[PDB]
Amino acid sequence: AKEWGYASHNGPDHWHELFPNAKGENQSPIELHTKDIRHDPSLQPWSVSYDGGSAKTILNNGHTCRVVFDDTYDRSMLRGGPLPGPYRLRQFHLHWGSSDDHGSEHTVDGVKYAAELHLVHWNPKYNTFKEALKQRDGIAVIGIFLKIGHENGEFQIFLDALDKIKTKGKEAPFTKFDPSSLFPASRDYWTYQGSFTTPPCEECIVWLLLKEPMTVSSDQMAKLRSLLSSAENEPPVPLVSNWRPPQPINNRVVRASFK
Ligand SMILES: [Zn+2]
Repeated sequence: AKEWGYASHNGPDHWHELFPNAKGENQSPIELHTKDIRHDPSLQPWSVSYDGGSAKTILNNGHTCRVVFDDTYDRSMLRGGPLPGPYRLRQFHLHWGSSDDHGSEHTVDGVKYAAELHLVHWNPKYNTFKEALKQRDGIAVIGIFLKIGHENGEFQIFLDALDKIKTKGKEAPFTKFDPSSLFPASRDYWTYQGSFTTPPCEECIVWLLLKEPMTVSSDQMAKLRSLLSSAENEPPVPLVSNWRPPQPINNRVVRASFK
């Protein structure tokens, strides 16, 4: 089906075989280089108005842990930034690596973080999420890096639910959670246009990658990387990494919202 993964056999180098978008010219993630980035004084701040009550479920689909929100109407919204209008929060998920010294998808001046949080939104202008996938700005993602430090209390609440989704196919209720609670102090961001870092890798994403990383504990990162990609009874298989290697920037330009 959508069969894919991050192993050498089913991994990123092979995704284009079944998912031809993977080989596109506007793929993500990318390496950011500050020598190649300027402050764009025209970039506006962004804001969110999330309803914690819009949270619905948490699930393990075999290649990440995802929280899903009610996006049947304009409930939890993201606005401003380089966006043409308000976008609906649909879900958030994470990428991680096998140890703390890597795991992020994007990198900044060569630096890699322990993980990357992606909050996925879409533009109601396009009617549905599925149709939004066919527009270069259909989806808007808030990318947040995760760095090692002190335990994050807000992140802990999320981690406390992982026990319910240890294996692939597991899905459990997850309500009353405002993921804005995870955001760092600064709303400073970089932006550029790219794709999903997972198949089918549609080129429909406006990236709002935050300058400041959220901090979590090494211990929390261990919990995050304790999930399995196998189902309740099978041969336990660890899901220890799910980050995609950097793709060609081509002629795209990343912009900074901050001086
Ligand atoms: Zn992602």
